[PDB]
Amino acid sequence: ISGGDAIYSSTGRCSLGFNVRSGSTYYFLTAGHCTDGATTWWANSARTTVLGTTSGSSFPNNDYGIVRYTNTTIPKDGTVGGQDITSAANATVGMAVTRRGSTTGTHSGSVTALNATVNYGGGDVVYGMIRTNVCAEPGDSGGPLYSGTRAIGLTSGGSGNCSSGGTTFFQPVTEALSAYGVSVY
Amino acid sequence: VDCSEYPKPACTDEYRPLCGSDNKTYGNKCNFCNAVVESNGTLTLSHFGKC
Repeated sequence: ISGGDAIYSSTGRCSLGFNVRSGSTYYFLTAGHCTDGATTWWANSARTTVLGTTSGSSFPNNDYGIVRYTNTTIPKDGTVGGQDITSAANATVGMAVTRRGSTTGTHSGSVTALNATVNYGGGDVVYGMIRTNVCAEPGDSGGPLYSGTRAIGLTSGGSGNCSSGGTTFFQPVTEALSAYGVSVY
Repeated sequence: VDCSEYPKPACTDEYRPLCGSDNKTYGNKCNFCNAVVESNGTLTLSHFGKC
């Protein structure tokens, strides 16, 4: 399984952001809004293939969560679909980026601004977000934003859609890696 | 679902579908509710889950 693939929790479907590890322990990053109140995650709608269980969740304020893999046999590729990812970097204004998610597949665009505050309502405000002109739709949450082989963000949310165009905000991946002491591979 | 707190300028992208009266499956409550607003209150919820 790799970046962009669907993940299911007891509540819904999100996307796997990046496979990460610390020492010999493998995890996957995804959106905090998807990890919030979820415990176990599966690879299919039938919930037959277990992936693992939530190990951390930061949402609102931030929007990241990490799940520890309990599934021993499933391949955990260090890619986004077929794309290799080899490092992580900070987004810059003007940067060409690409998103992959479980509903809309792959879509490209550019970073238009940094340190954006997105107010999802009801007290759910997230801060320090990367703004871009890439679309995203429901189910795309937590998928990877990358540039070439560089990991850059996790899909959090936005407006519009892929038909008519939209704005999507991503959580900087670097912050998540730092918080959990993990790294891409 | 109550759409009074709408509209909202952004929606998170988790998928938990709702079936609108336009026979369109809405990806999540936030999306559905912004549609209701945009329809000026004409769109209703048909039922939970995919259409």
